[PDB]
Amino acid sequence: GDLVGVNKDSYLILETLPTEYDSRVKAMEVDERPTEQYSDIGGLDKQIQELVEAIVLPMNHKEKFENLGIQPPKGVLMYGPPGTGKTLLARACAAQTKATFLKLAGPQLVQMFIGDGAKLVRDAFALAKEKAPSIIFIDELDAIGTKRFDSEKAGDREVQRTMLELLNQLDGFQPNTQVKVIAATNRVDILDPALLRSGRLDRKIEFPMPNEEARARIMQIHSRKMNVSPDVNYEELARCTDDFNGAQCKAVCVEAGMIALRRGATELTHEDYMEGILEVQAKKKANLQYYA
Amino acid sequence: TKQYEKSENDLKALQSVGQIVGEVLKQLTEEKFIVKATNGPRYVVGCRRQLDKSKLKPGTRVALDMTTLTIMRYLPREVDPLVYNMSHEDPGNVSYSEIGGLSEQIRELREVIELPLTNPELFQRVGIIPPKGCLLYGPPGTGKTLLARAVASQLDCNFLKVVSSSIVDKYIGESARLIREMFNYARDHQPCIIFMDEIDAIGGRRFSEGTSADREIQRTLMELLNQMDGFDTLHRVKMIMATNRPDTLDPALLRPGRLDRKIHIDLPNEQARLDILKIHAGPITKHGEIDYEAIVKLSDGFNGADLRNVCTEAGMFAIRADHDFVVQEDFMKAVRKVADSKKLESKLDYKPV
Amino acid sequence: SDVGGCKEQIEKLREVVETPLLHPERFVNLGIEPPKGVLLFGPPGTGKTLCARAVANRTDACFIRVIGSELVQKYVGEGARMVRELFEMARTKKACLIFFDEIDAIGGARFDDGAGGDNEVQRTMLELINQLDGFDPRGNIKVLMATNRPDTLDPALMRPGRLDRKIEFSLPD
Ligand SMILES: Nc1ncnc2c1ncn2[C@@H]1O[C@H](COP(=O)(O)OP(=O)(O)OP(=O)(O)O)[C@@H](O)[C@H]1O
Ligand SMILES: Nc1ncnc2c1ncn2[C@@H]1O[C@H](COP(=O)(O)OP(=O)(O)OP(=O)(O)O)[C@@H](O)[C@H]1O
Ligand SMILES: Nc1ncnc2c1ncn2[C@@H]1O[C@H](COP(=O)(O)OP(=O)(O)OP(=O)(O)O)[C@@H](O)[C@H]1O
Repeated sequence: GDLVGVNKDSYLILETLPTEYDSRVKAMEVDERPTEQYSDIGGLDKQIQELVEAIVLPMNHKEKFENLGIQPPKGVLMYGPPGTGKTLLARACAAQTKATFLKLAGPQLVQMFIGDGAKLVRDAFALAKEKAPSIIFIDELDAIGTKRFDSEKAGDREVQRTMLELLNQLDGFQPNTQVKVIAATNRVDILDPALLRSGRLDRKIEFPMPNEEARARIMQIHSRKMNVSPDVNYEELARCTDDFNGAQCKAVCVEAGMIALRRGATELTHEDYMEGILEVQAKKKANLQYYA
Repeated sequence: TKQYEKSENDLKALQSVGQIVGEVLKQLTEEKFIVKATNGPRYVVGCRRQLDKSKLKPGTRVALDMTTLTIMRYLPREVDPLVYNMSHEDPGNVSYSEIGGLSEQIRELREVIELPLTNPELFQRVGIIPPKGCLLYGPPGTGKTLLARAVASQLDCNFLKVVSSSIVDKYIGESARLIREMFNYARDHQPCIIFMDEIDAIGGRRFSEGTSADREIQRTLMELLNQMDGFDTLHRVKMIMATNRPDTLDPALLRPGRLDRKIHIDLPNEQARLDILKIHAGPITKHGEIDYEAIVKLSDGFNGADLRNVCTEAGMFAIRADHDFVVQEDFMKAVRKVADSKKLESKLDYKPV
Repeated sequence: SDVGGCKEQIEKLREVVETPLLHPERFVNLGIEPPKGVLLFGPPGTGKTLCARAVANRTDACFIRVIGSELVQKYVGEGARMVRELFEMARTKKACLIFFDEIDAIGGARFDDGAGGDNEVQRTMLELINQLDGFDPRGNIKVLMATNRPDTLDPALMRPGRLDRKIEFSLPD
């Protein structure tokens, strides 16, 4: 082992101390909880039913599995253009799990020396196995999950090598059956094709553009705190939302407050809504002509 | 009450300081031993009369005094990661039957792996030298670490576990000398078996001259390749290797001698898919009606993994139906659909040879 | 007054930084929320000069200029530590601001066949957006983005969620 406590010239160990290491690698993230919850999002009830399934059923319903003889899922792929807003989904419901949760950034595994990210991930899954059950969320896997093609050289060949080491922690060793690890990627373009498995990436859900119902719903959730003059269609602007991301509905609210300021009006109005819509999308400008 | 005093008397013996390790380079005389510390400095010392001078020998791990810097006690060999290479565990045995195919590969590695151990006579009579190495590659299919894993836990004897990410070592690629020392302890516990997972990275081509990492990686590769170019008899040690793409592995590894055999996994035939589906239908409680040819007709080109995840997908979709025993109609639905989603995410499964 | 007559531009990119920073209580009253960050681009005239104006009219808390090329370095993984630790600094500097010029050099999207290529560029920019997508703060420090060409799309499809207030030049009246 290591860490055994010995005093200078004594070269004898009074006490054997644990545990492990190290600083940023030890604690990448220790999450109390983010305040948001699944009630703040809308339109995902089916895919958030799939998520709440994959994360919740090992926690409380493990007895059901042992009755049916079920192997629960581990890797669950999360993809879609923002937004979506899958990060608030995973971290919101992660705050609803009450179980141990560790955030992680994909490019963090890119390091200065050869294969530091390897011992990094091993330390991660070691503290995860210590805190079991737990949940680890990673994003931008495609940043470090591009296997390239052929030598030379993949500067991440060590990093993606550590990814294939995660596939070894999911391959040659079963114990990862506890502490489900969730992953998210904005684009599925590049992948390790071996990532398909129940212990690896299993439930894979496309996150589409929200629908006018869901768009006006979630945008109404962003504007529900602010003072709004009680005349809003949400139908008019719900149809006026075309190709919008839900995040651009947030931007519609934010702009509604912005010009709501310069107007001097104490309460938000519908002309302000359609105004901000025109503001963020679509862009500008040219001039009104030729179409009469 | 008195046992405590026994411990405290042990402390009186702990007033003796730990000695300093070292190696024996040569010996100039009986009172002049040419030694080196594991930390680098070299020394020449005499020693006491409790030694046997012939027992010393050059290249010997010894312990030295803190002042006289001379041998009192000595130990032959030590290695930290070895017992951890031996600590791998896998169930089966029976999983060696659970995997289904591939039969001729199963029996093939059983012969070239297990048979030189038990029966060197059959080989030494015909005049053929036993093959010392083999290669596995997925995921054109999959089951590499499964199959070979159940060979390690099947044949038992002595076996060594290696992940390619433990040879990183950061400074001073002496994980190379950990391959040397590791091969020496494989010569200690011989016969032994060697796993090699993800051999692409530790098999690279050094095609384009670049940076540092690639160069020292290639250096540890020179250690590997020249230790399979011996100058040594690797008959008693076995080596199993698995990687995604048999492309970047360089002609040195692709050359026989170093790597004698080449075996692959392929996408399971509907026969083997049928079988692995059978053994995956066992642990799951099912309704009285079961028809496997439905899933066999529907499921085509999956990995064995994708097939067992398809079974788990059936059951975990059936936790919504809340039924304990589940019909295979729900299995046809969820298995079929979600399986075809896996096939929409099945992009670029086509690998070299 | 060194502005060349651009008003709507200077008005929006002004109220987006001064007004929330000068009079924070105003928005807290009407809150809602002011947007995270902004974007500038167009022909060279005049880029980066209105930034100098933000320097002048800057009242109290300092702001950190960041040129585009100092992110990219050889021996990969350096610019990552860089951008991260400057974000930690800005989280120490309480309401201090950041500006980025020449972002089009480091935000080249998306990829090529191989071998890369964008992989260091990608991990640095996508890593930047990764720091941008954590819930905290984020950042109460705003940001500022000025470049030539609006491409590429990956940072431009990652901005509108967090960032906003994209304004274009204009160019002489
Ligand atoms: N369908 C939706 N329901 C609720 N909120 C949404 C929705 N779509 C967008 N948002 C909002 O958009 C904002 C921006 O989130 P964003 O889309 O950047 O997260 P994300 O895309 O999951 O993260 P990343 O960009 O790392 O993938 C969030 O604050 C979120 O509240
Ligand atoms: N022929 C098979 N029989 C039984 N299980 C299989 C078979 N092939 C694959 N699997 C399943 O695949 C999972 C991973 O084992 P395996 O050694 O195939 O990983 P791998 O080949 O390294 O995966 P990849 O090649 O995709 O990285 C195991 O849980 C195993 O149950
Ligand atoms: N509209 C304007 N108002 C005031 N000064 C201007 C204007 N247009 C150009 N100038 C002057 O012209 C000079 C050149 O413009 P500047 O170099 O600031 O743009 P730029 O830095 O080339 O833009 P970019 O950063 O996109 O390359 C500036 O010093 C500025 O004083």
